[PDB]
Amino acid sequence: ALLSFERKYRVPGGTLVGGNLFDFWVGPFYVGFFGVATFFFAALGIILIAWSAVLQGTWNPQLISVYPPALEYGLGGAPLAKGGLWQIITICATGAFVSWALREVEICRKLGIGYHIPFAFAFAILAYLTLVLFRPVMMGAWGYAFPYGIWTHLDWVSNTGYTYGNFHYNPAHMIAISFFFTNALALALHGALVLSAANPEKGKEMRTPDHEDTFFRDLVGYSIGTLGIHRLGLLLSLSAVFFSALCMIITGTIWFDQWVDWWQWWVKLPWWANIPGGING
Amino acid sequence: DLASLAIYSFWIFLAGLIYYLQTENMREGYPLENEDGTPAANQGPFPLPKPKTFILPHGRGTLTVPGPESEDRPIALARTAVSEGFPHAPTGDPMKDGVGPASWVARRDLPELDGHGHNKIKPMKAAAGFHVSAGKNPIGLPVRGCDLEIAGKVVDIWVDIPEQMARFLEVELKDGSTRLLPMQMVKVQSNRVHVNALSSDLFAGIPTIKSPTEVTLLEEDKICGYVAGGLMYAAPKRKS
Amino acid sequence: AEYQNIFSQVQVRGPADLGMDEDVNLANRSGVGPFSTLLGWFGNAQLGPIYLGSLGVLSLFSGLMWFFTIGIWFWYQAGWNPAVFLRDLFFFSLEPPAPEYGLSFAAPLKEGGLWLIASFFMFVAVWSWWGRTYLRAQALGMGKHTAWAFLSAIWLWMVLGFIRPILMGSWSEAVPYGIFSHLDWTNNFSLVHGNLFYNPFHGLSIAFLYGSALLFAMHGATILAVSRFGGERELEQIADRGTAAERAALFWRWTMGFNATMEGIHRWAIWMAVLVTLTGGIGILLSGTVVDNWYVWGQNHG
Ligand code: BCL
Ligand code: BCL
Ligand code: BCL
Ligand code: BCL
Ligand SMILES: CC[C@H]1c2cc3[nH]c4c(c3C)C(=O)[C@H](C(=O)OC)c4c3nc(cc4[nH]c(cc(n2)[C@@H]1C)c(C(C)=O)c4C)[C@@H](C)[C@@H]3CCC(=O)OC/C=C(\C)CCC[C@H](C)CCC[C@H](C)CCCC(C)C
Ligand SMILES: CC[C@H]1c2cc3[nH]c4c(c3C)C(=O)[C@H](C(=O)OC)c4c3nc(cc4[nH]c(cc(n2)[C@@H]1C)c(C(C)=O)c4C)[C@@H](C)[C@@H]3CCC(=O)OC/C=C(\C)CCC[C@H](C)CCC[C@H](C)CCCC(C)C
Ligand SMILES: COC(C)(C)C/C=C/C(C)=C/C=C/C(C)=C/C=C/C(C)=C\C=C\C=C(C)\C=C\C=C(/C)CC/C=C(\C)CCC=C(C)C
Ligand SMILES: [Fe+3]
Repeated sequence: ALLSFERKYRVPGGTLVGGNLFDFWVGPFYVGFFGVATFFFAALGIILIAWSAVLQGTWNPQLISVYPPALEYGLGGAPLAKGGLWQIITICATGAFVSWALREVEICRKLGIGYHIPFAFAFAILAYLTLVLFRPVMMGAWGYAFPYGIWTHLDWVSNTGYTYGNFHYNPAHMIAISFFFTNALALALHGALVLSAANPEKGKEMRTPDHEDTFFRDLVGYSIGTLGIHRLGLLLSLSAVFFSALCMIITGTIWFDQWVDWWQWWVKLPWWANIPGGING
Repeated sequence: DLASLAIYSFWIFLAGLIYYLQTENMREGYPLENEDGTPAANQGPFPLPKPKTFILPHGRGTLTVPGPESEDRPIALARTAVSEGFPHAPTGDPMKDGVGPASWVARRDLPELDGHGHNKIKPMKAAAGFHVSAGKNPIGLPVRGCDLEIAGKVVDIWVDIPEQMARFLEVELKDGSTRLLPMQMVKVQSNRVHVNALSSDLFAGIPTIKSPTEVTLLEEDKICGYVAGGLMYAAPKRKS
Repeated sequence: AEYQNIFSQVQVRGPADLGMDEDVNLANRSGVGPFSTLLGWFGNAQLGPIYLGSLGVLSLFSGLMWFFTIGIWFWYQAGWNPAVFLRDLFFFSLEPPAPEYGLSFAAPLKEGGLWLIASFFMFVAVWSWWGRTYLRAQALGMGKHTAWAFLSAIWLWMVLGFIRPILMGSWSEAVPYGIFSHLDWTNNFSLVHGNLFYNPFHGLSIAFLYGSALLFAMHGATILAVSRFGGERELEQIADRGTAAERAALFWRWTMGFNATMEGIHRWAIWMAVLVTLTGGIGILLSGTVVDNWYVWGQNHG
């Protein structure tokens, strides 16, 4: 159950709550107060979904789905069978998500490392809270949130999107996609670079970071560097999710008309606003 | 039909890919062991991968993983329970003994060479051409500890020549001796360099290096390990 | 507060680095460029030198020709009137030939002929550039990982404006050259095949697009967290494991009871990413050629 070099790291301490009450492991898993906290929220949350399953009349992952309250209930609670379950489950989900983060913080203090990991995660939890909490609360209705269902949730994207025409025009959506694409380009390269150095042509000796910098300089003229690319990767990702939450928080709140229309400000600018020719007039 | 074929092929493929990726990630740390260090009964579904051999450059030899795993150093720890799963306590000074957040690994006692076979890290005074180009220059500034006490002075910046990056700060202690501090564990301020992980009385405790113009992999590990553990172990003295 | 290592506290500079030589023909490298102190806060500050060489020049020229061809056309549409050009910049577009001309180069300039030229130039620009990344590796004696991974991205690109178009019977199927213009093609392509959310490969693609953001977020943060033990020095941590590699592993072992090695994570990384375009290429290749409506196909699967 232990990696050859692990015992020296399993010292007591680092916990945020409850001293050494839960300071111990289960196989490879570290526990702690938050280990228990999540098990709870998750166990309970699964149960609620199973229950929501019987009411629907199906035990098929492909069809099960827990819909939120209808726009009629606004922001108040709703009956279990009519949006209440989704509400309770959402609390349990949020509960499981915050706990997992906080649990990592403890794992961090025991190993004496940075907190970059749980911090990056908090960015995802934020995207989720934007969709099920902040946006809905600002639009006065849990009904605008998305449903917990494999396909039913893809339906929500399709509709929510097309409600504003081709979502492709949401400017923040564009920036967001850009970062996502870039991130993958970056990950591709980073992974391929380290591997081509650690695994050089047959028989040759292991290359060095010098060869790595050389390679990219030769190729594109610049090399971000071994520390830079890791700063870059963290940044591209978090930026991508940040802009995702932003393209959505503004949609349905400060802008509810067709997104494609929004671009008229640019074209309507006085200077060229009436000039003949082009694609506009 | 095609699509339906294309898709099953993919799933089968993707499973072998995972399999492969999993065993590749088992070249270090395996096989597993019990808390007493004997081979653990269950090792999981995935088997060990066949050995591979790296040809370290500069005549440095070879490396073959997976291979015999050994801490090659003593571990001052004692069990705190009659069963598996519990913390193992430090039977001495965790900082001094190198356990927990202050652990270090027994890496080669040589320095990392750059592409040409030269030392990768050198004090800046020996780095011809190197100079501080941006930001505040730490050389000359006093060093404060988590207890708001001055512990020494920065007398140089050790730099990474090929990556051209500041890596360690050389600090002079009360007895005119120096120690190395991780660039990552310090806060360079207007008129001082603040070190949170350690209290003034712990600086002399930082491991020292044999030669004054180079650090070996082993030495960096003990140095960084020691400093990082101060976060947990210095805490009593750390204030603010 | 403690230092995070996102930006450097102190920049240190030395003589410009000309770089390893191996079999590289030094005759083709340029001179070192300046030093961005700006870039220096994030990563390296040195610029250049860049290696040009035969194939490099072919690409660069070929590539500007593509970019120029398109831009000329835009100026047509802009009526040479600059203000117009600037105004309707996201709107202009060079569409491929009409269905009529099918797969022929016959079509006139103002009817896909010009599109045809541009594509040809872009086709050269890319493939030559691919060979360039393969060659630059060989000179330094490194593996050809970058070349293969790049092929993955090429696969999708190839399927989009070449392969599918042929299999379909016309250049008409290809993607136009325009900002807003190519967005539409995408939205449309979906509608016509029964909403891509039903295409299994499209959904698989997305799984990896997200996983890339997931893994790189994880990996980057991990490395920064253990950089106080000099973890960004990955290659050396491979040849001689240190605490940086052990704590890094144990963090995830204790979090998800599963973990990787300093070299292994890059295999995870390169595959996660590469699979995005690999699966998307297939998904798109089977649309309009084998499967006509993903909703329907989803209903039977036959
Ligand atoms: C995959 C499905 C669709 C598709 C769907 C989308 C969607 C959806 C979006 C884009 C967007 C973009 N797409 Mg696309 N796109 C496709 C295929 C292409 C083809 C080629 C296939 O072979 C290319 C080059 C592009 C290129 C582009 C970029 C112009 C732009 C994204 C930036 C980015 O992340 O770059 C990664 C690349 C780099 C970092 C390096 C190269 C630099 C690029 C070329 C810079 C473009 C700058 C832009 C024109 C400048 C705006 C600034 C002005 C001052 C206003 N697409 C296919 C057909 N594309 C986004 C956008 O903002 O559109 C308007 C967007 O939302
Ligand atoms: C037809 C529909 C519209 C459209 C409508 C929408 C809509 C509507 C939305 C998006 C959103 C997004 N769209 Mg879109 N989009 C379209 C076309 C595109 C195209 C393209 C090439 O055409 C692209 C690249 C994108 C890209 C994107 C992403 C930038 C963004 C989603 C990522 C995200 O938010 O992650 C964020 C990550 C999360 C939310 C995940 C959170 C995970 C949590 C914290 C943890 C869960 C743990 C789990 C339960 C644990 C399981 C444990 C088990 C042990 C395994 N869209 C079309 C035009 N798009 C979304 C967005 O911006 O959201 C904020 C959004 O709402
Ligand atoms: C971001 C904008 C939209 C959205 C748009 C899309 C689109 C578009 C697609 C998906 C797809 C998926 N989405 Mg989604 N999705 C959203 C929000 C969520 C949330 C959440 C807690 O908010 C979750 C858990 C999911 C989960 C999922 C997966 C089931 C599936 C993608 C695989 C993947 O690689 O993911 C990235 C994560 C990893 C690689 C890590 C591994 C995580 C595993 C896969 C999680 C499985 C969760 C399981 C099904 C739910 C378990 C709950 C039980 C109680 C334990 N989505 C928001 C609202 N999603 C794809 C699909 O195939 O759909 C049918 C797809 O095409
Ligand atoms: C309304 C329209 C449809 C839709 C229609 C499509 C269509 C159509 C396609 C995708 C594709 C993709 N979609 Mg979609 N998609 C929708 C909604 C979504 C949602 C969402 C949350 O709603 C998500 C996450 C996605 C996600 C995705 C991606 C997984 C995938 C593209 C990967 C990529 O990196 O391409 C970008 C990568 C490339 C284009 C690679 C090639 C690049 C070449 C080699 C480089 C050229 C460089 C140029 C010459 C630059 C020179 C250098 C200069 C300096 C600039 N879609 C909606 C429902 N989607 C693509 C796919 O693969 O589908 C299966 C695709 O064709
Ligand atoms: C914000 C930047 C990016 C990012 C980062 C990120 N994700 C992370 C981390 C980080 C840094 C972790 O440390 C953590 C981890 O440990 O990963 C291995 C994690 C993680 N990212 C995950 C998923 C995930 N991340 C995503 C995205 C992203 N993660 C971004 C791209 C997505 C997408 C794109 O959709 C998903 C699905 C988890 C696998 C894992 C965190 C695991 C966790 O929190 O576990 C404990 C909780 C449970 C077991 C909870 C069940 C809770 C509910 C009560 C039941 C189900 C309710 C739910 C609403 C149902 C949804 C059904 C769907 C069909 C809609
Ligand atoms: C897993 C697949 C992912 C991926 C991978 C990937 N991309 C790659 C690689 C890989 C592995 C490379 O090795 C290659 C590379 O070289 O990377 C640095 C590349 C690359 N991916 C690129 C783009 C790219 N990748 C994308 C996506 C992706 N790439 C996926 C996410 C996208 C999207 C999302 O649309 C784009 C635009 C290219 C930048 C680059 C290959 C460059 C190329 O083929 O160039 C030919 C040269 C030209 C067209 C030159 C002219 C360019 C402009 C038209 C004019 C302005 C610039 C010019 C330099 C000015 C000159 C001025 C003069 C005065 C000198
Ligand atoms: C100030 O103005 C100047 C003069 C400097 C120039 C201005 C130029 C401008 C402003 C250019 C703007 C261009 C833009 C925005 C271009 C955008 C392109 C986009 C968004 C997408 C492209 C999608 C294209 C892909 C899918 C294309 C794939 C093409 C192929 C796979 C190759 C096709 C091959 C063909 C037709 C065969 C060629 C022939 C033979 C015999 C093999
Ligand atoms: Fe890395």
